[PDB]
Amino acid sequence: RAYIFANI
Amino acid sequence: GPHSLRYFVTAVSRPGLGEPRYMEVGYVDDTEFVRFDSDAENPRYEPRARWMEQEGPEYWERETQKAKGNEQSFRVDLRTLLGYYNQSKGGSHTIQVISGCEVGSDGRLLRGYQQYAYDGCDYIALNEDLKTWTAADMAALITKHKWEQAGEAERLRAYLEGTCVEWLRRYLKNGNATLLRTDSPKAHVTHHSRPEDKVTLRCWALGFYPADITLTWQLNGEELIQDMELVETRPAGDGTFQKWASVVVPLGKEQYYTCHVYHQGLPEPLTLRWEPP
Amino acid sequence: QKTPQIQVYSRHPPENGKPNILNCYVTQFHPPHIEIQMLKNGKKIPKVEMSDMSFSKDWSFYILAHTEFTPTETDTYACRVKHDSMAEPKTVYWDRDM
Repeated sequence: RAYIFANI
Repeated sequence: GPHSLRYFVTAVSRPGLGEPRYMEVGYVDDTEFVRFDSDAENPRYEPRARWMEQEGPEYWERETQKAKGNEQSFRVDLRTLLGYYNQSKGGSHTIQVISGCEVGSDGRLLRGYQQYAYDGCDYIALNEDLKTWTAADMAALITKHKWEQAGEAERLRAYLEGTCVEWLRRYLKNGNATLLRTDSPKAHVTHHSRPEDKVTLRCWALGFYPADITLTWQLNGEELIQDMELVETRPAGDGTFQKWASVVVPLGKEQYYTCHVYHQGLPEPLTLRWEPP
Repeated sequence: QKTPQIQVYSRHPPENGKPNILNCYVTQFHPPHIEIQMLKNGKKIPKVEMSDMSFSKDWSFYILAHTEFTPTETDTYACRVKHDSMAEPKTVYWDRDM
């Protein structure tokens, strides 16, 4: 499962 | 030995031609196993190794939406970086991410990866301590500050120590026999002319997996470094790889040179010479 | 911005008259937009497949372009690459010994 990335 | 679950992420803007293109590409130990590509009216997570087909309709449903989510996040992210770098609206730009865990055979986390890059240059990354950030410039310092005040490092740490490790274990149980596969190289030497009294001997290795391999030419004893020529290992395109290394020897002396092929699938290194029929 | 490395090679050792596969392996480039043609005797090969795009630990992109072909004694094949890092396109001819 891929991480749910944060906005930069 | 150790294993790793990594995600390769790409977001590529392309003004006045359409939405940015987004991809999530999954890797268990350098083998790609999942891919998502936003170029489609109804884009979907896909299996890229046969053993992944074991996962149920729900797994793909769940991943697909998550990626779709991620994509939208990166659409904003591209717009944001233009704001940070003060760049004009019409350029194509690229965000790249490497995200995942490396776990030992004991099941402990050896190191974690969260590496961001903007236009092929390091942007920000999580330190080995899994708690702080390294930013490559004034722009990323703004992303550092935002992730400090939302405690992003902690949320990431949790994913690395939890979801990442846990799933890498789930994946490994499904595809372990496959990933472990090993194809020994087959080697031949070829002979080619060269102006006058010199000839080229070329030592080939073909049909091997994985890609790691070492080819060396020896003369009467010691190895040939300074003059030897080789190419980057390259895919045959059927899952195997290929490579060669060659050396310019005196005409009539070919039989005095030995090629050694070193690969992990070999009971022992291969030794061969040029064989004139 | 990074200039692409090109390799043109067949999948199996070439043998005149026997079908094989010609590979164009393009690596080390950036940005990820690239145009890859394969030419036969100067003319564009119409049906060329591309692997999905990927990149490496150092951020650079790679892709494998391949086409079905039957090597002759005299046919010349090449791979041609357009990419923003280069003022002009880059052609590499297939060498069967290589």
